[PDB]
Amino acid sequence: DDKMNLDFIKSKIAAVPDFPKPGIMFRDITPLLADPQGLRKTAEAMAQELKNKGIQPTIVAGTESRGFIFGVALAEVLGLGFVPVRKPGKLPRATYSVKYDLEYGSDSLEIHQDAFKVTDEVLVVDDLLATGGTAKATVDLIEKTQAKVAGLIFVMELDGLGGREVLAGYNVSALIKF
Amino acid sequence: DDKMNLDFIKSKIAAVPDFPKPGIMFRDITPLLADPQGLRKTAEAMAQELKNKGIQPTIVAGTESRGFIFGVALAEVLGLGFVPVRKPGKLPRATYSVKYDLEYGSDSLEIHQDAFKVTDEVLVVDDLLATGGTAKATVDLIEKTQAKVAGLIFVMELDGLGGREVLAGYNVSALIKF
Ligand SMILES: [Cl-]
Ligand SMILES: [Cl-]
Ligand SMILES: [Cl-]
Ligand SMILES: [Cl-]
Ligand SMILES: [Mg+2]
Repeated sequence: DDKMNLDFIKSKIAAVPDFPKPGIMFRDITPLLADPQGLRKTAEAMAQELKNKGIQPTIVAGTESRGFIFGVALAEVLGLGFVPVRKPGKLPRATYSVKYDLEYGSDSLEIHQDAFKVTDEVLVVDDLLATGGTAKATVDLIEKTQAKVAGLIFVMELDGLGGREVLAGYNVSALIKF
Repeated sequence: DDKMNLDFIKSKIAAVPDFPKPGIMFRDITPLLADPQGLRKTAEAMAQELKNKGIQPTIVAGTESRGFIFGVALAEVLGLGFVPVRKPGKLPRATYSVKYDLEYGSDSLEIHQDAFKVTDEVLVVDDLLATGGTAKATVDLIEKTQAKVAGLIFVMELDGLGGREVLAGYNVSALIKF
């Protein structure tokens, strides 16, 4: 019933060649989302993995936009609140900001300054761990509020692309390796 | 019992002057999301309003990105899957498209062509009914599939801005009127 759930989740993630550009494999979550059980099982497998490692966050954060999807799903299952981590110009009130390099060049992520109390133990959720650059940025953002990162969890991890190594010092979990 | 829940939701939505540009009052759901019970109560109060109306959807659709957030929480509560309705170029496989007007120009939205089955009755979920443009675009996208629209539900509605009228012939629910 733990292994069976993973194989279920795997089976709803379609591999799509050559998106968004030629020479890259894309992992399409949409059949997982559309299945009445897909987000529930995903969120429950994540909660099971956090329980197994003794990670007890007080609040969840997710990046725009698939991080919103898995983050809200898991936050409901854990009974925690959710904080969106956003692209510049979307948050209305005072922000912190972190600039980071990635594939297409560079960009920024933002949170509200009051997203987190000094007391919070923040779980980052995202769909996919690759180079770990967005996750690092997200970590740097959180720490500007004096909250601490309780850990990071991903639906998927791409083998040996360096992400876990960049996030060394933070607890990192992924349900599926590709 | 249930007007307590509406009061709690209202109490967590910030009103923010001159955002994104002077003249307009931005409604900010981030304290609602942060609160451990925000999303739970928002989704339960959407479920309650649907059930008052005898509306029983088979799948939930929501627009990027705040539609993802309320859409996913509601879909979890109702035991249904979820379909993201996305900005152009995000979805990896064949899409349908609908160009919609806004203030200064047009934009568009997309869904996978295989998102809904012929048997589906889609609930559209979003944060805010203002003019109805994105809601109506979304209704047109769903109706390019074989599926039908069961209804639309919003957290908030800007009174007499014309959204309901544009959504003539579709059932529309909103928790809070501004
Ligand atoms: Cl997606
Ligand atoms: Cl995304
Ligand atoms: Cl937001
Ligand atoms: Cl948004
Ligand atoms: Mg600002």
